[PDB]
Amino acid sequence: YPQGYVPKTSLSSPPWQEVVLPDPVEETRHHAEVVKRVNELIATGQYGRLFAVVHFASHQWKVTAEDLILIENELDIKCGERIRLEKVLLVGADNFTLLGKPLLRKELVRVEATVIEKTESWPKINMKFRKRKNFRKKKIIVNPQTILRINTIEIAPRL
Amino acid sequence: SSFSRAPQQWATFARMWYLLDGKMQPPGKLAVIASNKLQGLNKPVYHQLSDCGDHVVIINTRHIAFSGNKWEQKVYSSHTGYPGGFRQVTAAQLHRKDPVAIVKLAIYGMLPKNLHRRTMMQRLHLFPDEDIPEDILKNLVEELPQPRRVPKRLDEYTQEEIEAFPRVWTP
Amino acid sequence: TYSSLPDDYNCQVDLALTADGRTIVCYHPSVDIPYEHTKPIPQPDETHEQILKAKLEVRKSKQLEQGPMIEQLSKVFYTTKHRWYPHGQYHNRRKKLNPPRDR
Amino acid sequence: QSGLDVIRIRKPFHTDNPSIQGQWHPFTNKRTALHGLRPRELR
Amino acid sequence: IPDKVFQPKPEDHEKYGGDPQNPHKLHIVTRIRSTKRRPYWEKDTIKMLGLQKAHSPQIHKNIPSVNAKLKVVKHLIRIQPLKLPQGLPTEETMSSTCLKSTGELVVQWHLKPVE
RNA sequence: GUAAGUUUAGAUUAUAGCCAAAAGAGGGAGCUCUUCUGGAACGGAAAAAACCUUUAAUAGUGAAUAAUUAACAACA
Repeated sequence: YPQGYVPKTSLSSPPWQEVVLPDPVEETRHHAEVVKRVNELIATGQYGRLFAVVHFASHQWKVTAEDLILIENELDIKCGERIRLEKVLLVGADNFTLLGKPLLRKELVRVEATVIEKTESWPKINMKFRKRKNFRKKKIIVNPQTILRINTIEIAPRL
Repeated sequence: SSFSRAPQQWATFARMWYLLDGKMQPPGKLAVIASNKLQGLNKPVYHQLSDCGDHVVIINTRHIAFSGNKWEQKVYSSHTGYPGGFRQVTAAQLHRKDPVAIVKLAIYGMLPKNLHRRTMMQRLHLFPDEDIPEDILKNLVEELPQPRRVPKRLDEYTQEEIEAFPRVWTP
Repeated sequence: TYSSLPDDYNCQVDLALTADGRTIVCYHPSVDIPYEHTKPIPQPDETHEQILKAKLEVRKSKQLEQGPMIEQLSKVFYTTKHRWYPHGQYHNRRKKLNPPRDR
Repeated sequence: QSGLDVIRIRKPFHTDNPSIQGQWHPFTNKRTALHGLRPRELR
Repeated sequence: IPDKVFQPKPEDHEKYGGDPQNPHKLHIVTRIRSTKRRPYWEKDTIKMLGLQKAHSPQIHKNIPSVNAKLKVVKHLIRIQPLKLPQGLPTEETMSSTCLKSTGELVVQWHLKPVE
């Protein structure tokens, strides 16, 4: 046995097993090959229903055709007017998906929805705790609301 | 995808049967896994009120192994409820009286202290030996690897391994 | 073998950064079970309702008593007897007549 | 405002096709065996 | 406390990356703890410094009076030296300024990822 | 660094804590006092007025964090 040779044993090796990653040059070729097929897939329109994740206000909304989204605040936009959401991080297809880093390019994805209704929130009861609470120490919250209907999701082969 | 609503609900909410081998396996590690399977925590859509628990089958409970001296040091305490009804039994004595009692007690204690625990115990099947009813095998969907890898004995070691192993010192 | 996860169970996963590098593309074509790894339909030539009726067999004293009936029901479904017991009128009336159902 | 009743809404999202790739079921991600042999089957 | 604590060493300069010459002009201080259950003098200093809100950015000069005041409240603040890679902002660019967490105040925001 | 302060005129109410933690004095345990400091969660320490993290309070099926009952036989 050569100098400083340690046979593998329970304590010689860690419980985890070391792995070797593939070489980059061939791996980069794999990256392009997948992209070329995907670009054809987008060009061929080989997809049906699509789902897109859109970040609006302080919330992330996964979206699909015919979806209805309620926003708990006013938008200042008249009902029946189509609007485009500008922050989309993910879109899905039948056999493929696109992931933003952290967002996709505006050219690749365009999403439009329409405002359906402007409404408020049903009363919410707020009552702080105090000795001798009494029944008249009550406050109601009717914060505004708005309704949005998803109209279209558009993608193009702009890879 | 594209399946009918009711069949999809039936499949998603269906209960699965699992088989566990207790030979030379610590019940505590098995109990932790058993609780996960019994309660239904092994599903991605687990919910507290969905009653998604799964059937667990445990065999070879007679041959379980306890680390350290837990066989003689671990004492189970129960009270009949009458004066002087306090009973203390060591783990070794309990195993001699009933091989399956220890496993059931550990699982019961690990399980949540709620009404659903009693129902979960019904779904649990404990067999002292390898014998199982055939219908259970048909119900059984998958078997789970033993939590603890069993060390080999000197006789179990292969002859080739002995040759490979060097002699540290010469007597 | 660029994918880091097995492709044999759910679907083949092909991970590829875009040329610009701004996007990560995942291609997930579904994989069907091999023919050799499936079992044939039962060759030998009964409705589940009949099986359910047979399971809750009426054998002793014609129809069995409520307790044994609950026990027989409990055994079949691996449930406790407490679940099967009825409830009083007070709570029964309280039950909502028109529960909402979405999707 | 619309004629729709103003009461608490359980879910702020309505979709008629929640699933596109199929809903998860227990058989998902479970590896098969040659001849579809069930566990412990000697064959 | 001995004054040696505030006398830096060459190793200390390397660790904190502060040049003994051309010392940084402005301190960045943010409150990260509560003044409740603290003596009155500590409470007064925080109010005087304007750090009423926690995690609130404040621009202050690296002068002895500020340095003396900051030392009193040292444990309740985080001190970072301000850096101006592009120099002081101009009047036209005053609306395009942006301060990064690294301590660099850019005078032009181009809305492009640093990557 | 910061925005209150002094004087003149009119006028009352409050003027009894609790516990923790320091400094003393009686003392020798522990107590008994005098003096200084802090406190009044919806979080945590098991439940926990008095300890720790906590600037007010608003809707949201968001996000980053603070304190946080656990800890790993001896001989040259």
